[PDB]
Amino acid sequence: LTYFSARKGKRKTVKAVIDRFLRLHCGLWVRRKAGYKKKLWKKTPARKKRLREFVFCNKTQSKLLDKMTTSFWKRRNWYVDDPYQKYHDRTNLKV
Amino acid sequence: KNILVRMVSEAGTGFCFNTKRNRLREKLTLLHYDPVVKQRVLFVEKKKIRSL
Amino acid sequence: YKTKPTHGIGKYKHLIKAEDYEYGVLNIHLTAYDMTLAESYAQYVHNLCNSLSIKVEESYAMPTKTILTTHERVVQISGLSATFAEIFLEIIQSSLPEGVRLSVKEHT
Amino acid sequence: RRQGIKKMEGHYVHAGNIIATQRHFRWHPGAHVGVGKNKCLYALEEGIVRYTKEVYVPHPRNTEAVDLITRLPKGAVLYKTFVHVVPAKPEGTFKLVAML
Amino acid sequence: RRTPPLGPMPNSDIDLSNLERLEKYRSFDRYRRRAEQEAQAPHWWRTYREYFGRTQQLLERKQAIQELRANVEEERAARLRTASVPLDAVRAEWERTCGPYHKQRLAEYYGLYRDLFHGATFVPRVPLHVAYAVGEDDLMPVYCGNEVTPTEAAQAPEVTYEAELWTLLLTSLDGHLLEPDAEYLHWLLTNIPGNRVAEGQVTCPYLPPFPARGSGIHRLAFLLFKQDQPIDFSYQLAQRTFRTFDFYKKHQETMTPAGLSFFQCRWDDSVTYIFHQLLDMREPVFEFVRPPPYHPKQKRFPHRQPLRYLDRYRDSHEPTYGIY
Amino acid sequence: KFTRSRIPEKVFQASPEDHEKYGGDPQNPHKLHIVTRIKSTRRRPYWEKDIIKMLGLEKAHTPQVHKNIPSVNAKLKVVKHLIRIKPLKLPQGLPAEENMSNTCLKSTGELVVQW
Amino acid sequence: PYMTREQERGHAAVRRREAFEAIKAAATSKFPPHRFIADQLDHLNVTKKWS
RNA sequence: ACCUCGGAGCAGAACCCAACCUCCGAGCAGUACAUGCUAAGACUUCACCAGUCAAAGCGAACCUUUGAUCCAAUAACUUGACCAACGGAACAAGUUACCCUAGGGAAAUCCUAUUCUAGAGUCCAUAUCAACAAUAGGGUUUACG
RNA sequence: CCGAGCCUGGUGAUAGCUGGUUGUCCAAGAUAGAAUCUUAGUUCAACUUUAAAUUUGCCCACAGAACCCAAAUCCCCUUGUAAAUUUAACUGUUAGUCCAAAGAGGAACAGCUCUUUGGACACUAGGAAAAAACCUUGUAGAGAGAGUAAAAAAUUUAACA
RNA sequence: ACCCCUAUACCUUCUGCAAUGAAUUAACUAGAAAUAACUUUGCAAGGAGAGCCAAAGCUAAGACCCCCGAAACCAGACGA
Ligand SMILES: [Mg+2]
Ligand SMILES: [Mg+2]
Ligand SMILES: [Mg+2]
Ligand SMILES: [Mg+2]
Ligand SMILES: [Mg+2]
Ligand SMILES: [Mg+2]
Ligand SMILES: [Mg+2]
Ligand SMILES: [Mg+2]
Ligand SMILES: [Mg+2]
Ligand SMILES: [Mg+2]
Ligand SMILES: [Mg+2]
Ligand SMILES: [Mg+2]
Repeated sequence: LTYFSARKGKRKTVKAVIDRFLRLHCGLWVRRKAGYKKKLWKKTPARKKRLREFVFCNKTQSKLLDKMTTSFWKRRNWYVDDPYQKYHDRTNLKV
Repeated sequence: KNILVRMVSEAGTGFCFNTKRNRLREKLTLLHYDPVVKQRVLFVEKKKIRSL
Repeated sequence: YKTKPTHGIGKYKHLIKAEDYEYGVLNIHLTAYDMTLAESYAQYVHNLCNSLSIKVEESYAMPTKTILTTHERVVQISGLSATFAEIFLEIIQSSLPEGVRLSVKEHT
Repeated sequence: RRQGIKKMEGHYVHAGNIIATQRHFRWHPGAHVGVGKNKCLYALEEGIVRYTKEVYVPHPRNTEAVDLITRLPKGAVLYKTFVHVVPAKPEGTFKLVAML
Repeated sequence: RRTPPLGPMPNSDIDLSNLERLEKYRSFDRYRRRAEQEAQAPHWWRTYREYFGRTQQLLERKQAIQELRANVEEERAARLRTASVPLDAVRAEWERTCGPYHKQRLAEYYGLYRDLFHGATFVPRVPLHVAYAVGEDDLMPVYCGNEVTPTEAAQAPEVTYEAELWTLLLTSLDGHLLEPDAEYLHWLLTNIPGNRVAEGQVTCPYLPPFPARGSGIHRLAFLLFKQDQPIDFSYQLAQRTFRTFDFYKKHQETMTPAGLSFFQCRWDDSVTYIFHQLLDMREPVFEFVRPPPYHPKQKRFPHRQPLRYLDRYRDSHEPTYGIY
Repeated sequence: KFTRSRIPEKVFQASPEDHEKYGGDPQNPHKLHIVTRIKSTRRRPYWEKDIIKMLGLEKAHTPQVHKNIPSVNAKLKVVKHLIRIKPLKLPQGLPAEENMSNTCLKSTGELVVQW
Repeated sequence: PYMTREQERGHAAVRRREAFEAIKAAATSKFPPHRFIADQLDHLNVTKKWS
């Protein structure tokens, strides 16, 4: 990515990441499963159910996405009826 | 070979689902569960989606 | 498991066989005027064989021949002892009901 | 393929845990052990996993096994390895909710 | 390496080269019977059980059978598969002949022996009969393992038994509310003269069954003891609680159990009446509470898990806002 | 392949000739081993190296006292080609608290409470 | 062997538990050391002279 | 010729593995049209992607071989070709001794001589030569269409 | 100095390639799977380092793991032990060499090509003549003390009743 | 002093010794920085000298990302 832009000197965001991943504020990244819309007629119902799910990313995947986005995408957003408002925070987590 | 076809509900709903039928075989009419109506209803073949 | 004392506790194929003067293969041919009589005598001889523990392989029949028709039956037998063959044959002789032709012919 | 036993004898197992993955029926489901479509053995209860050898009585509809068992000598008994889950916790307890 | 078997391997005794000369299982049912026999038989390997465990009378019977067979009507009905059997007569005859053994089986299955005498068993020689009069016209019986509501058991039951003294006792093996092992006595007649029961010594007055709501199903036992010579004995739970074990230890020299009849009681409105009117206390309500579902330790990064993973560990479903 | 070696149990069944030769009574066996490492763990498998570390025999020729119990003996059996085992002999019994600081391990294997 | 495998079972369990308790205590007692005003102020002595 | 996947050899006893390699077949077919929806807990081709199993619950009835993203089309549900070099450049082959640069590197199957004597040697082995084998000595070749 | 002149500029072109990369001292520190227009590279994993939190971790005695029809391995009460897991941050190494062993590459003894188990080398010292891979042995300094480890090749034959 | 005994130059690249570089001296000649973290201050449900972040955070500082080298390509000049 661009660590220092030529016009502002700022770090840039890889917009391919924004078009694909949702960041929960605690540091979790949510994504869709690859192929979840592809050739559903030849997939078993269990496979389709697995593919239709919103899925968390690895620690290293999350670290990569954090590096590839800027701090703007990592802020608290108080959207009106955000479906992920409850998921934006972790509860009863030990280490 | 077989072709993937779009069985469209005869219950008036926009619900359609995809099946496979032989090209040489006659157009399909089949009982299937309608989620919107919550009842088994007839479905008719509308158009050929592809040729597999 | 191989190292355990219970090794081979589940083997079964050794219990399945899928494939001292004694006779060979014996064919008993029963030609009869009556289908019912021929069938009844075939049943009787088969019951005698499987009660005397005789290895019976086949109970088929020849095609009908017309020159009225005579029905033909075959009984396959293997395994005979010295006195056992005598008793078996004499019982057959004394139990032949009416006008039937026996045979002790061999294969081929 | 990475198949085989996932939980050996004595291992604590939670409901739903896959006990063994297999291509044939090397291990058979015992008590509180279910079978998936692919013959995988999973635990139906929470408890300890035990492996035993038990007499095998195939389902009558299993024509091949019935033929095998009818072609068998009069004294023989088939044996198979079975996997059981010995449940640990009780189904529940009765608790005083209210002194009306 | 190969460790030799620690005993006779199965299918080894019959392992012979004369397979063709060996009679086979022509049928599935004979193999099933043999397999059940083998399963019952003990083994040196690990098994599922390890973990989840007069002459004149004979002559009369033969003659009676001969007469019944000779009766042509009986043969015609049997061959026409239309004959029937007198259930009441069969019941009485079974009670006399081998009913006590079946009742001992029932008691062992219901755990009455293990819970009352710490495993010490006996046989109910006396075909006792108990029945709680419902209304006036009929009376619900108490067999070995019956099901009777506390409404029907509100008043003391009529007892009949063809015998000659007797001590009759009623316990609730599992109705206790404080101590798991103890049990409540409901009514106890002692020194019964022969068959008549109204003359019995009412040491502890009659109590109806009181199984708490949602507390399951309780088993109540009528015990009957043959008595050689009378002995002087001795609405509060502390005095209704007692253990049949040491109670019968204190009287086993002259008392011997010869009758049993037990039944199952559920909750009923009569139990509310019992708890309030005469026990004079708030009735306890119990609920069957299953253990909380197991979840693995929550991870910081629930890789490949669905979004529901976070819900599996959150406690409150209502939105929270922290410092804001 | 090279693997762990399973020593047959008959190897560790002493004979009366062995009893006479080495002077140990099978009845009333000795309580404690004195084990010294006398061979390098280099060019030995990692499991032997690990057992040596567990037993605390990293320094050669440095006696270490261990219990004569089946688990310790199993580890010692794993590394028996690298060590010398001699019974600990207590002619005056185990030392008392008074003379705990006046003991000495004689080369014969005897812990003497005078030194 | 002096003891059998059944006799030795659990005979050292108490000591092993106490030793691991000590290990856990050492592992969980890790924390930054104290800081003292005396240590901060003693640095002023780098310019201590003779009057 | 192959490149992906699956089954068998190929690994004797958890897994993993003999890559390269050998054989076979699949880019599906049949069936059903709840062969739905949801959901504890798990497995996993050693990463990820992806791929599996599944209790409980709800609802109907009463399963046995592959391909991502973007992009297109569809009101949408969903669908599509290419990606088969099958983790896939959207679309590009031959050739350079006219070349340049940056670097790197340099057992079987053959022959010779002894041994057994087969035997030639006029007959006769051992005057001479010599077969198959053995012994030595020298050289060539390899698991790969 | 022409298979395409020269100069200047873009230009500090680009280089997965070569070469180089400068005080002292201590410490931890090893071969390893996947994908890749990829095998002279990289990314993930594994390993590695630091910091942190917590509680178990390794070894393992039984018991246990299939029919078709060997050596061992897995799993864990003890026990010996003191580590392990998790959290945060992170580079670098990673398509090696040799030795012992078991196998495959056509029912191929050796040679090669691979797979697996283990060791060693890239790390000290002693020895085997010299000596990366064999044997002995390692945790660091000084001593004009001592006990040892491995460590020395063997062989000299033809009478005959 | 030598004679005695011990001792297979250095760097870099190879799995490891062969290969690379070095006449020698002096001078010059090569690790530049963010996303987070961590540490130490300040203040604290608030921090910050507008903007930004905040479910103990925020602000500030400290620590960390080399040098030389092609054949080339293009533009504009200069050259018979
Ligand atoms: Mg395969
Ligand atoms: Mg996996
Ligand atoms: Mg490709
Ligand atoms: Mg590819
Ligand atoms: Mg030319
Ligand atoms: Mg020129
Ligand atoms: Mg450059
Ligand atoms: Mg070091
Ligand atoms: Mg590609
Ligand atoms: Mg490269
Ligand atoms: Mg030079
Ligand atoms: Mg001119």
